[PDB]
Amino acid sequence: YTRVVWCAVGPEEQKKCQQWSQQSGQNVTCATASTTDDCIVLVLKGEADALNLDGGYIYTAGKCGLVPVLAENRKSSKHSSLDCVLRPTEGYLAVAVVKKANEGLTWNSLKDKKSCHTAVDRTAGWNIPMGLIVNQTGSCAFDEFFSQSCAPGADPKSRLCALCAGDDQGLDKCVPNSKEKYYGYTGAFRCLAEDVGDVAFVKNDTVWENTNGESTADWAKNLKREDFRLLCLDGTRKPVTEAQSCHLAVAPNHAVVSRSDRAAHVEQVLLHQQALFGKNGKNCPDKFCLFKSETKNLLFNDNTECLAKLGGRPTYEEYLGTEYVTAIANLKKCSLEACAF
Ligand SMILES: *[C@@H]1O[C@H](CO)[C@@H](O[C@@H]2O[C@H](CO)[C@@H](O[C@H]3O[C@H](CO)[C@@H](O[C@@H]4O[C@H](CO)[C@@H](O[C@H]5O[C@H](CO)[C@@H](O[C@@H]6O[C@H](CO)[C@@H](O)[C@H](O)[C@@H]6O)[C@H](O)[C@@H]5O)[C@H](O)[C@@H]4O)[C@H](O)[C@@H]3O)[C@H](O)[C@H]2NC(C)=O)[C@H](O)[C@H]1NC(C)=O
Ligand SMILES: *[C@@H]1O[C@H](CO)[C@@H](O[C@@H]2O[C@H](CO)[C@@H](O[C@@H]3O[C@H](CO[C@@H]4O[C@H](CO)[C@@H](O)[C@H](O)[C@@H]4O)[C@@H](O[C@H]4O[C@H](CO)[C@@H](O)[C@H](O)[C@@H]4O)[C@H](O)[C@@H]3O)[C@H](O)[C@H]2NC(C)=O)[C@H](O)[C@H]1NC(C)=O
Ligand SMILES: *[C@@H]1O[C@H](CO)[C@@H](O[C@@H]2O[C@H](CO)[C@@H](O)[C@H](O)[C@H]2NC(C)=O)[C@H](O)[C@H]1NC(C)=O
Ligand SMILES: O[C@@H]1[C@@H](O)[C@@H](O)CO[C@H]1O
Ligand SMILES: [Fe+3]
Ligand SMILES: [Zn+2]
Ligand SMILES: [Zn+2]
Repeated sequence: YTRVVWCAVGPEEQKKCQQWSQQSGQNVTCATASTTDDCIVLVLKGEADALNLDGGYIYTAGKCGLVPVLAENRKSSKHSSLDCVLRPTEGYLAVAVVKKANEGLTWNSLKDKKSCHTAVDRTAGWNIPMGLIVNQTGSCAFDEFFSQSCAPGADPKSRLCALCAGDDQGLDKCVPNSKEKYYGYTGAFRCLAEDVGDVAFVKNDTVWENTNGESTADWAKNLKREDFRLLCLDGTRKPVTEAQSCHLAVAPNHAVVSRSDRAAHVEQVLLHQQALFGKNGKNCPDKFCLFKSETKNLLFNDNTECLAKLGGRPTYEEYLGTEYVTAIANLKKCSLEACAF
């Protein structure tokens, strides 16, 4: 009843969900699916209540009647007078990142190069960069733009999956969950850091969080920001310190979605769950932290200060905004109004 079922994507999010479930005394329970779309279907059927989603999937879920409930808010210099839960969200910066040693690679010579995307259908990893490449290219042939990529969620036998590595045994190649070595903000950057790809479409925070000793993970231990460059749309290249003036787009924060008939209930539970296990919660550093998972962004991004109320009670188009929504529309013409499932 006042029990919420969360949908975890893949086995590592299951493992974090089961922990959260245990420490909450069954106030949150867990459902598991191999992909985000399956978790969305699980929520449509009423077999799960909520999951946190990237803007790209919020567009999918929203066509199917699902609604945003609460948004991730990270810590910010401006707007300091308001508390985190009531503070508006600033959204994040979609950037294209390259190795500095790879001289003369600019936005204008990205053709025939190797790319790393977070996952098909995500905002910074797919919709923004491919939306732009399609428009500039006046072609829908976005599968022939890069010579080879890792784009979790594309056909495993296509060039869009050629660069993906699967799990520790080489199984699940290209699956859009964390079992894939290069899934997600972190996998995509690792894909660039280890020189699999020439460019990685992630967000601004990903570079800061995985360089200059912020990670301690074996692949990122020795990464230095100076060794990276952002690609801007004017053909230029800039230090990772200038993301404010060299980004592809500002993306709407990931948000928790539920069925609208469940949203009031999912919201109450969550505000109390984060009072217990959020950034300053009664039981976080000591027993369990919702917003931690050693740089793996499981269920929530590791940099979430808190989950924020929305205000304006926005629909999914108001939440994502008219700019982003016409971009996904025009890109989706390539691949007719209805739920996908
Ligand atoms: C790309 O992503 C990266 C990574 O996410 C992001 O970098 C992070 O940004 C955070 C801030 O936005 C970083 O700061 C946090 O961590 C520092 C650790 O050093 C902490 O130290 C202080 O914290 C206090 C309390 O919040 C700050 O006090 C605030 O109040 C003062 C009042 O005077 C304000 O100061 C003013 O601010 C403006 C605007 O910047 C400035 O121009 C004025 O000159 C004036 O000084 C301001 O409100 C203060 O925040 C204090 O200032 C210190 O920061 C904090 O806890 C702080 O929150 C975080 O460390 C970064 N991550 C990493 C790993 O480096 C980039 O911002 C992002 N870039 C873009 C373009 O998006
Ligand atoms: C790839 O290419 C496609 C195709 O061009 C791009 O899609 C276009 O994006 C345009 C920009 O978002 C979009 O333009 C239209 O802009 C008008 C005006 O925008 C205004 O902003 C004002 C702020 O000062 C605000 O006050 C206004 O209210 C308004 O939002 C929008 O409104 C018009 O449409 C009405 C419909 O009847 C009309 O009556 C009114 O007079 C306005 O003309 C409109 O919503 C729209 O955003 C344009 O529509 C898109 N074009 C097509 C063919 O669909 C993608 O963005 C590119 N992709 C990427 C990733 O960049
Ligand atoms: C599980 O949920 C219950 C219900 O919200 C929580 O216990 C409630 O605590 C509040 C006051 O803190 C009471 O007003 C409710 O009556 C209690 N509910 C009932 C009927 O038991 C409990 O705190 C939650 N447990 C955890 C760890 O999150
Ligand atoms: O992605 C949009 C964009 O307007 C951003 O600046 C804030 O979040 C959303 O509204
Ligand atoms: Fe995202
Ligand atoms: Zn901008
Ligand atoms: Zn509205």
